[PDB]
Amino acid sequence: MKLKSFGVFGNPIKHSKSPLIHNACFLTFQKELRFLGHYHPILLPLESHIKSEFLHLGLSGANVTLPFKERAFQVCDKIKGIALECGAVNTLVLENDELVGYNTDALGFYLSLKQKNYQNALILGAGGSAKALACELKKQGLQVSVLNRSSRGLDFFQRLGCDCFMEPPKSAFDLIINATSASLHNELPLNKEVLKGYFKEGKLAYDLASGFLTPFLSLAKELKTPFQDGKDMLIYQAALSFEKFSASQIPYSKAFEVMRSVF
Ligand SMILES: O=C(O)C1=C[C@@H](O)[C@@H](O)[C@H](O)C1
Repeated sequence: MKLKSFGVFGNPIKHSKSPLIHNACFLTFQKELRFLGHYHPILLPLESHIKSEFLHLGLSGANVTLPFKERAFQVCDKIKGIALECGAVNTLVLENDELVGYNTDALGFYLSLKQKNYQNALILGAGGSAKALACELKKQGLQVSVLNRSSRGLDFFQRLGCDCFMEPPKSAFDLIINATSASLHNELPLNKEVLKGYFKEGKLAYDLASGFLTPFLSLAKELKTPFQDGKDMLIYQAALSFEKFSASQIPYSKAFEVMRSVF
């Protein structure tokens, strides 16, 4: 019984449903994998260092949550897969003593979306989530607009062909995505009257927070606009992460089955 250590770095961190669904899968596939994984939440001080901490804890793999996803992309030894276009890393694997960075948010988000027929999207936020979601939605051929408070990640989104606005675009969007940290603060990501304008005219309000009904989602619910929280995304990207942690031994669709059940 070789033991292998995993975790999720975040700040804040201990509401994470991730250790439960990953340890479920580490328990289930012990025999295929030929080790027992264990997965813990990890409070990472803002002023620490993801790579150094990873090496010091002896981890075989990690997930990375806000606000460290852009930092993870910068400090990895090597970036593979769609991560390269996301400028954000949410999955870390030790491969050949090199810290390798993946992004499973993009495809995780893709798989959570039950409908295809959205023309355009407004993304709120500019962290690693917004970055992966913009990259995924452009890929699908939506028009993507991005609105942050201030000047953050301008160049990244510009270079994808996103329209980066200063003020709220006066325009209808099918898909309104909250990828800010606002729900965490129990806050709306935008002035309320503005958001209501988007909601009266949009097709789906989408919040990355999972579990609790956020101010953003509850206002969409109040206006009767269809809404979706981050639960389905969370299960998909975890499954996809797990496929990485398994060094491609266990395909994400098998992980997803155990994970969705347990959740
Ligand atoms: O709440 C969590 O544990 C996570 C949320 C997302 O940011 C994911 O990208 C991350 O892998 C895990």
